[PDB]
Amino acid sequence: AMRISRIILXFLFLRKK
Repeated sequence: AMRISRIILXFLFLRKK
């Protein structure tokens, strides 16, 4: 499902959020 822009989200809830 175009998981290319959900790892930079999949990084967001991972940055500290």
